[PDB]
Amino acid sequence: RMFKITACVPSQSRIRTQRELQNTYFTKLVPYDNWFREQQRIMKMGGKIVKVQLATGKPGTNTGL
Amino acid sequence: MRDAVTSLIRNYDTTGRYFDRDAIESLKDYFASGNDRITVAAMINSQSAEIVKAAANSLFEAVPELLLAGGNAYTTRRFSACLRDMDYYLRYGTYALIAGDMDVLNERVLQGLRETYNSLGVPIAPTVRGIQFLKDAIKEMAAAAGIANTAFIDEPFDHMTRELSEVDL
Amino acid sequence: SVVSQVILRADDELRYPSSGELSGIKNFLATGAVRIRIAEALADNEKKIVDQAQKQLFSIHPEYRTSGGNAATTKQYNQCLRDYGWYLRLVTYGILAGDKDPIERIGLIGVKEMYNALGVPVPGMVDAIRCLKDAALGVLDSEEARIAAPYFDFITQAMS
Amino acid sequence: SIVTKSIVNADAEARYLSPGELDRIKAFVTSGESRLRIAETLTGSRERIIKSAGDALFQKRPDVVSPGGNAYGEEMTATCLRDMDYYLRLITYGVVAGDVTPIEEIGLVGVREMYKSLGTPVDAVAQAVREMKAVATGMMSGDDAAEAGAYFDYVIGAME
Amino acid sequence: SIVTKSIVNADAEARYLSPGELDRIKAFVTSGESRLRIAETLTGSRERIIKSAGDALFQKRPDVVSPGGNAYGEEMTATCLRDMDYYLRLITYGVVAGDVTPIEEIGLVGVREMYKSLGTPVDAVAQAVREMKAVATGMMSGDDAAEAGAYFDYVIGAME
Amino acid sequence: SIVTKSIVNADAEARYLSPGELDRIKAFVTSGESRLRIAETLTGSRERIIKSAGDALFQKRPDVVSPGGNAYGEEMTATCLRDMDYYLRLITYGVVAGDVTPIEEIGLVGVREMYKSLGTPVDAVAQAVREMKAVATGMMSGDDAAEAGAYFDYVIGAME
Amino acid sequence: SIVTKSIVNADAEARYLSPGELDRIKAFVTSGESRLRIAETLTGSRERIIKSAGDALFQKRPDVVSPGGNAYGEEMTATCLRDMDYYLRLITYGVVAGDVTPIEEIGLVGVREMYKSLGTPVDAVAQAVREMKAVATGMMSGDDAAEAGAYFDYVIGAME
Amino acid sequence: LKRLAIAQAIKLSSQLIVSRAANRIFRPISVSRYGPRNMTKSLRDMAWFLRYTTYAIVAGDPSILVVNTRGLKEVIENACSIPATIVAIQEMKAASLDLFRGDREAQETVVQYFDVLITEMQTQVPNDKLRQRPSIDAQGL
Amino acid sequence: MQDAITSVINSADVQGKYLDGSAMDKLKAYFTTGALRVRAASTISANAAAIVKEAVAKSLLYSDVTRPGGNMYTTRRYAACIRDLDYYLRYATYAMLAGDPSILDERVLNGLKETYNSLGVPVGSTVQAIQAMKEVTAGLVGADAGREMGVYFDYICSGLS
Amino acid sequence: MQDAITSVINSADVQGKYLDGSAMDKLKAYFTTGALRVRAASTISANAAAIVKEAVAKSLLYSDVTRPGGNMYTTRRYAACIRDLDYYLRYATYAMLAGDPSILDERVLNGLKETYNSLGVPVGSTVQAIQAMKEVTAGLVGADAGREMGVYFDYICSGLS
Amino acid sequence: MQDAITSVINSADVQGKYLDGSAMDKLKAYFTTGALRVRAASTISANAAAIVKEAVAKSLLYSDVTRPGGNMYTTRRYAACIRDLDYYLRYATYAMLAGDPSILDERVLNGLKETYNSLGVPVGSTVQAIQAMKEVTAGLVGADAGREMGVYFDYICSGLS
Ligand SMILES: *[C@H](C)[C@H]1/C(=C/c2[nH]c(/C=C3N=C(/C=C4\NC(=O)C(CC)=C4C)C(C)=C\3CCC(=O)O)c(CCC(=O)O)c2C)NC(=O)[C@@H]1C
Ligand SMILES: CCC1=C(C)/C(=C/C2=NC(=C\c3[nH]c(/C=C4\NC(=O)[C@H](C)[C@H]4CC)c(C)c3CCC(=O)O)/C(CCC(=O)O)=C2C)NC1=O
Ligand SMILES: CCC1=C(C)/C(=C/C2=NC(=C\c3[nH]c(/C=C4\NC(=O)[C@H](C)[C@H]4CC)c(C)c3CCC(=O)O)/C(CCC(=O)O)=C2C)NC1=O
Ligand SMILES: CCC1=C(C)/C(=C/C2=NC(=C\c3[nH]c(/C=C4\NC(=O)[C@H](C)[C@H]4CC)c(C)c3CCC(=O)O)/C(CCC(=O)O)=C2C)NC1=O
Ligand SMILES: CCC1=C(C)/C(=C/C2=NC(=C\c3[nH]c(/C=C4\NC(=O)[C@H](C)[C@H]4CC)c(C)c3CCC(=O)O)/C(CCC(=O)O)=C2C)NC1=O
Ligand SMILES: CCC1=C(C)/C(=C/C2=NC(=C\c3[nH]c(/C=C4\NC(=O)[C@H](C)[C@H]4CC)c(C)c3CCC(=O)O)/C(CCC(=O)O)=C2C)NC1=O
Ligand SMILES: CCC1=C(C)/C(=C/C2=NC(=C\c3[nH]c(/C=C4\NC(=O)[C@H](C)[C@H]4CC)c(C)c3CCC(=O)O)/C(CCC(=O)O)=C2C)NC1=O
Ligand SMILES: CCC1=C(C)/C(=C/C2=NC(=C\c3[nH]c(/C=C4\NC(=O)[C@H](C)[C@H]4CC)c(C)c3CCC(=O)O)/C(CCC(=O)O)=C2C)NC1=O
Ligand SMILES: CCC1=C(C)/C(=C/C2=NC(=C\c3[nH]c(/C=C4\NC(=O)[C@H](C)[C@H]4CC)c(C)c3CCC(=O)O)/C(CCC(=O)O)=C2C)NC1=O
Repeated sequence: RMFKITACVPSQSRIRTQRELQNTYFTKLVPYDNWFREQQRIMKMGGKIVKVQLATGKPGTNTGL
Repeated sequence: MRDAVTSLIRNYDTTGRYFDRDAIESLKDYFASGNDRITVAAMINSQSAEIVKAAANSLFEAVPELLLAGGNAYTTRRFSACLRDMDYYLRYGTYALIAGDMDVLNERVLQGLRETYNSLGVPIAPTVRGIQFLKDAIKEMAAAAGIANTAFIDEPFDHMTRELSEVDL
Repeated sequence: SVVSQVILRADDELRYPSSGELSGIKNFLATGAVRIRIAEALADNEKKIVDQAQKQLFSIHPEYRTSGGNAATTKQYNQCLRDYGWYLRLVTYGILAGDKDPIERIGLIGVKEMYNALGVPVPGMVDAIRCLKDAALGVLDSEEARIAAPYFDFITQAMS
Repeated sequence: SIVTKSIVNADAEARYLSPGELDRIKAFVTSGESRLRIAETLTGSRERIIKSAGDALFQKRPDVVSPGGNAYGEEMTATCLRDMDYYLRLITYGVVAGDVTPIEEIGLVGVREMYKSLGTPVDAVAQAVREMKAVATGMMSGDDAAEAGAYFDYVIGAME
Repeated sequence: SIVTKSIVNADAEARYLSPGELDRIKAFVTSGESRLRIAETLTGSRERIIKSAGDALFQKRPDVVSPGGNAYGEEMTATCLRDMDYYLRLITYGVVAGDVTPIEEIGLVGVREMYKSLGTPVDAVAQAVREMKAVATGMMSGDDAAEAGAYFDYVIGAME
Repeated sequence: SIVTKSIVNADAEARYLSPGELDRIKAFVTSGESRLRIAETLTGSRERIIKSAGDALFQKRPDVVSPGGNAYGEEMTATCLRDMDYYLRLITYGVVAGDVTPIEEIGLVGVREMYKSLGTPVDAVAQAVREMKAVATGMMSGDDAAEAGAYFDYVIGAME
Repeated sequence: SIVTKSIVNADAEARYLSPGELDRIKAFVTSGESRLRIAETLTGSRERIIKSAGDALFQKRPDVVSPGGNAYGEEMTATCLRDMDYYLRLITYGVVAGDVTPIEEIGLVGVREMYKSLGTPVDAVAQAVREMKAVATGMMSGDDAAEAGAYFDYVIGAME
Repeated sequence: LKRLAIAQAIKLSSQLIVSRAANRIFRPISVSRYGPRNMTKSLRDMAWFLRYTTYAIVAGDPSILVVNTRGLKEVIENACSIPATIVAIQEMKAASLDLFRGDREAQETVVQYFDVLITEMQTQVPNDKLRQRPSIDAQGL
Repeated sequence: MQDAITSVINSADVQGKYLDGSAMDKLKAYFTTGALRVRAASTISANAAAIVKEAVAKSLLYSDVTRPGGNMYTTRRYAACIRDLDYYLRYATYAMLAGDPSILDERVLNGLKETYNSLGVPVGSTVQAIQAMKEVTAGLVGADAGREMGVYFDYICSGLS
Repeated sequence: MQDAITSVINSADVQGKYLDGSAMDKLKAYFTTGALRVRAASTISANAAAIVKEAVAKSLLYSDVTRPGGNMYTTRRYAACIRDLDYYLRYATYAMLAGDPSILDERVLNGLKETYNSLGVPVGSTVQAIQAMKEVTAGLVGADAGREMGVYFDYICSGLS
Repeated sequence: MQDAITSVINSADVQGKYLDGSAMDKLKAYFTTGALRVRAASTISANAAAIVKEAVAKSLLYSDVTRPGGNMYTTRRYAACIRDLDYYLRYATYAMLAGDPSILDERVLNGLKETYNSLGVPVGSTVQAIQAMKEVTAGLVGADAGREMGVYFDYICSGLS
């Protein structure tokens, strides 16, 4: 199962560390098992989550993921 | 990391005994001199970038080769690296001044400093003389500011240059 | 603030705030009223505080007023005064949160990038904040000066 | 402790101690006398605390001393009172240090794994620390009982 | 199942099914008839399995039915036998599927968190599945008892 | 082999062997006798397999033995039959082990890089293993030819 | 091209173009006239290059035109000369662009997979580009033949 | 070889370039109340700018100039007058173009590297990269 | 993420003004309620698992959602439900300590509706579970601390609905 | 991702019921067809590259798409086309072995239409290529194994269209 | 990412044709303008920070956006604004060197509008800042090099708006 999420994560640490730029506002397929820590981490960095959509899940099943 | 309190706690924990008379007296001895450490730390937090620069110029007046040709504080890249190193020494000296124990200096400064310095070609000797130029500057500045006792100021820089020290005796 | 730092650190390690952190929160929230009083006293007298600090800064450095400096024309000079006023406002903000958090978040993360994007040197700003420090310390008593002073010294630290 | 936690929290952030953290360390340094008084109160009367708390625990949870429970028999009840003595000692350490990093960093990290490997119900251990808290806060003044009950509260919270 | 596990294990490796995995699927396909016979044996006599296993469990662990335990009372004992019925149903699913991914993927992942939130001793649940295994392998032939006891063994192993 | 693959696949997953994997290992353990019979069939008649397969290959692909090809001359044709002997030996290893990890882990990983560095057409090597498969499955019974042709099939598939 | 490669190589490094890369682009900009002359030399005489190179290839490798080979028959030989025309066109593109990223990025990435799916010997294609290189460097002056033979060299090197 | 020719020309005549700088400098002309301690440092730095100009000219990249005289300004701003150093480096550029000539190709290389010097003497300082860490046990640097 | 102090400072800074008397009065209100906030946070940290399991025992147990077909059926779904309720109680404690619900819509209510709608999680049943959690913790910490917990619990239920 | 067995178990579990006679009959049907599925999977694993290259030789070769301007023109595009067809044959083999097309819409047909529409890949030409692949493999493995391959090939073509 | 040469080659390759006279004339035009492109790129690499700070001094300084409430208010926002303007000047230099704006919509204008709309960045003020940057660099490098810089600056402003 996978979530086709779309989020925008500003860093708020690039000014101190002076690193080069990664493009934010990504659209990615997250696996279901670690989508939790990923959503929590996007909330840790302070970024807004635009769209969460279950991609491959067929929701409501008990086995077969 | 350990302050003096967690040092006494780990000391009493490994035998499984409660605090006696003497443990309460040593904890009172840390808690009584706590305010003195905290005004010394605030007075250092006043002039940290000034004290680091003054200790650096006194060290370069002591050993004059490092500004000159073959020295290791040669270019401005090396000069700025040396002044940032002295800022590190003053920062963790302040941390050990507040903690009252040398475990922060052992875990975060002195463990494997000699490896980096011997590898990079950074000398260990004027590093130590600069650490105690910082110590002498801090000591006279805090003795000027009404503080009677300076043994706790004496503690961490003397430890840091007993550890980077080469034992030849 | 203090409670923001306690909440964010407890939010990292996925736990409730412990008893020592909450007791530090209590110790700040008990003496918040003295902080409210000293931020009142700093908001009152700010014109004369910025004024004497400006006078002592251009005692220490007449270089900026004179030809080739940043205080040459009175538009830039008015912004020198306005920078002083904004920094005193940020000092009262840093006092009232009980910590360095809003003053660093609003005015200290990247002062070097801004004042190199402009033309005024940062050691001049170090001397300027120290002038603001002894100016604002002449207007409060010691019971409040011990709370006022080290925020000025933290600005001095993050400048350099 | 408080000083360790402040030093580490400024240490990861690559900054010095903020002045709010510094008056936190200062307030803990001033309150150390009351902390040492609570520690002497908890240390000097440990016999009655452990005895009365074991009595009230086995009154409250009699199945762990009944045949079939963990603490059944002479030496098993002695080991049970020894575990309660360990936790009261860690309570005294956390009272002195001003934070729960002695208690957590010694006797609360793998407490579930250890007491699951021994076959011990952890809720009955939480009841043991609850009865220890009742006897201990029945032994002190009001603010002293609150300050000790904060650490007792942390131990029972870290059980479940 | 076996086919799901082989497909996924070849799927991560970016390869097709190896011939050894293919004769594994073939042998499971041939042994499906005996698997269905074990499933009918477990399905048709579920009443006596649940009844006798509950009787032997409450004989073995009487404290959970005594006042103070979890399964005390009429509806609590009915819910206890219902949980045993759930686990026997998952045993039948794992017998048919040829692997424990039905049992694990339905009723064994957060079993410790659930039974800790309910207040249930998990060792007594392991004893319940042990008595279910005793009654079930007392009901079949030798190789059938071994093949069913493999999945019963997995459930009791995943408890502790 | 099968046991290595099952152990590793349970090993990454931090779990024991599932019962379906265990009856997979059990079925491979029972079929090892037929695997050893196929291995003796392939081992004892290696001379005729290599000879007839080389004959049919050079009949099918005559350009590699014509002047200009790789296997032109006495010693080059001897090295060609030696490479075919190597691949028949790896076929015997994969027949015994029950999986293609001997064949892949010895003589199929960098086969394209090696035969490109030697200047060899890899399609003609696939034809060599095809003729070896024809002679070998012409030498056995039906299910034995299918079980050996699975590994021959894997070698020709791993060529292209 | 050269400008694309320099821009990308400075682009990953988060820096501007170094002055050495800038005089590289400048030297390529000045040598573009000779590059365009080599391109007109290769473009205007493509008929004789493709014809003579196909003649010398089928003289050198007659088995691919013999019955049994890939390019056997009228339309198959026409497709063979068309593939040679494609590669000469990519040679002209790489001559103009000053680098092999047109040649590689159009007709050299999956060339082994494509010619394996078609059933084509890739060594005979390398011989086709070798004969094209012989006819083309027989058609120019010395430094022009070296500069075109660099890209012909890259194509034959990327074949094997 | 042209870069070596202009580097050898600069090395062979560095003394008169530094002497021309000396009576250009000592934006008021400097008072020479500096004393010997500031004066020997000043003479060493007016050498040293030319040294890393010559190293940059031979090396082919001005990075050896950049990574040194970028943060140089606030090291020497408490010391001395910074526009005096600016017109000093500009004058040494004029002394290089005084010294040799070309058909506007080697002069262009020399004014390129000297322009990198005058650009980096105004970049006053960048703040250092802070490795702040999220872990407690880690240290920030 | 901002408490009452940081929001007051942000309002006075977006104004560009100094801290006037209304801001002083707001900060005095927070500095009077802070000790009650601290004691309620300690009491809630005491009984996290008890409040969560009493909320499930009040609302979700013995209903259809723990039966077959429900979204709380399996042990994985039960463990994830206990995890979600522990999250709601923990972040309600954080918003009670800060005195501002900015952490709730920053870090709970951000993509929670779309996550629950993609998974098939019933929003009404989890709103009833959060309401029972609020009722239990308001029985735990008293009237006014229960009210200042229930305002953020109602914030979570309003953003979820 | 679920085979016929896991889907039957999931239906009986979402019911909450035991395995009745209809589920037993469905599993008996799968356990009768499984040996044919195994042998067809081995025969398809034998001739992956041959089936792919015969599908291109039937449909895509000598048409406009391999000429200049076509989307199968360059060697990179040809290699990616062979890769895509190998994916379709491999996942059709997996769905044949499982007896359920859940892997196809989980792992092939998930974002395939939007990927092909963003790249400019012709969907009709690749549907004809998959149909020729189906025709070749149904000529390879026989009538009924070719039919049970073609049901998942038609599933891929229907989800692609 | 393609320059004028790679785009000409891509057009002639998508045709499948050889390089005819129009492609030769386009490449001759690029090979005549390339030395001017090189010298303008060196002159722009000379004065990156000066062009950026003169663009802020022309447009964004002493307006409302550097005052409280503006999006360029804090030092973090000022540093990020200088970073964004340095990005625009650097990529305009790259597109000037390539002679093709494909890098601009590949690597600047890709998600820039949605990023700026999510952050709250004013697009008109940054368009005016890029226009002042264009005016300053066209004063720096001359008429025609300033024009061939301003075509890509106008490309960035058009894709941003
Ligand atoms: C200055 C007075 C002396 C001096 C210093 C010098 N140091 C370096 C390089 C490094 N120094 C360190 C030091 C530390 N890292 C730590 O984490 C701590 C504890 C907090 C210390 C003390 C490290 C890691 C480096 C490597 C650079 C890096 O940080 O990545 C240099 C540069 C050496 C060079 O030539 O590159 C210099 C000049 N040298 C002296 O002469 C003085 C005695
Ligand atoms: C909220 C934190 C914060 C501050 C304070 C800030 C200041 C700031 N100071 C500026 C200019 C300036 N700042 C100064 C300040 C000084 N010159 C000196 O000699 C002294 C050392 C010093 C103070 C007395 C001067 C002279 C200018 C005008 C520079 C110019 O000519 O552009 C500008 C550009 C134009 C303007 O908006 O005024 C900003 C944005 N920006 C911020 O985000
Ligand atoms: C300082 C941190 C710390 C703790 C907590 C600790 C516990 C600890 N408890 C033990 C046993 C025990 N602890 C108990 C305690 C209890 N059983 C009950 O029913 C009661 C609820 C409860 C006490 C009130 C019992 C019964 C045993 C014996 C277990 C056995 O014999 O199997 C043992 C094994 C024997 C030993 O070496 O003492 C350890 C190590 N050790 C530590 O270093
Ligand atoms: C298919 C996987 C699966 C399992 C295992 C499951 C268990 C489960 N067991 C429950 C209760 C229970 N289960 C037990 C069972 C026991 N207590 C004992 O003492 C015995 C050792 C043991 C059984 C032999 C008891 C007593 C309760 C009631 C708990 C309570 O009322 O607080 C409940 C809450 C009420 C309900 O909705 O049924 C669930 C969801 N649900 C599932 O979907
Ligand atoms: C620009 C990059 C590029 C290349 C290289 C390319 C090759 C290419 N070569 C093909 C056929 C072919 N190419 C050859 C060529 C050869 N066989 C031989 O024996 C000779 C060694 C060799 C040529 C000298 C032959 C015989 C075929 C027909 C294959 C067949 O009919 O099965 C086809 C299939 C039919 C078509 O649409 O043209 C393609 C796509 N396409 C491209 O876009
Ligand atoms: C290769 C390029 C390069 C240069 C030039 C360089 C200079 C440099 N000049 C320094 C100091 C100094 N430089 C000067 C003087 C001057 N400075 C000038 O550029 C003027 C010519 C002159 C004043 C008119 C003085 C007086 C000091 C001592 C500053 C102090 O007391 O800290 C220092 C600090 C160490 C020292 O005392 O020498 C460095 C590293 N580093 C480099 O990497
Ligand atoms: C910190 C802010 C935050 C929250 C709240 C959060 C929730 C969240 N809850 C989830 C699942 C879940 N949440 C529930 C909860 C419920 N379903 C019910 O039937 C009940 C009504 C209700 C509980 C009271 C269940 C059952 C799942 C599992 C869904 C599944 O496994 O299919 C998931 C799916 C991924 C995973 O389980 O680990 C997320 C991301 N994530 C976050 O970052
Ligand atoms: C496992 C499930 C799965 C599939 C199927 C899949 C397909 C897929 N096919 C792609 C490209 C492609 N697919 C094709 C295929 C075709 N174009 C044609 O003209 C023909 C009609 C057809 C082949 C029969 C081509 C030519 C490309 C390359 C597009 C390009 O390079 O511009 C790409 C673009 C990225 C890349 O090549 O590596 C993806 C992701 N990805 C997946 O994860
Ligand atoms: C290389 C292509 C590329 C660009 C251009 C890019 C821009 C970009 N600009 C950003 C922020 C920003 N951009 C600006 C810029 C402006 N706001 C104003 O008021 C002015 C009108 C304007 C400057 C002229 C500001 C102030 C922020 C910070 C927003 C914030 O911190 O809240 C962010 C947010 C994350 C971060 O700061 O580090 C990104 C990703 N990223 C890229 O990958």
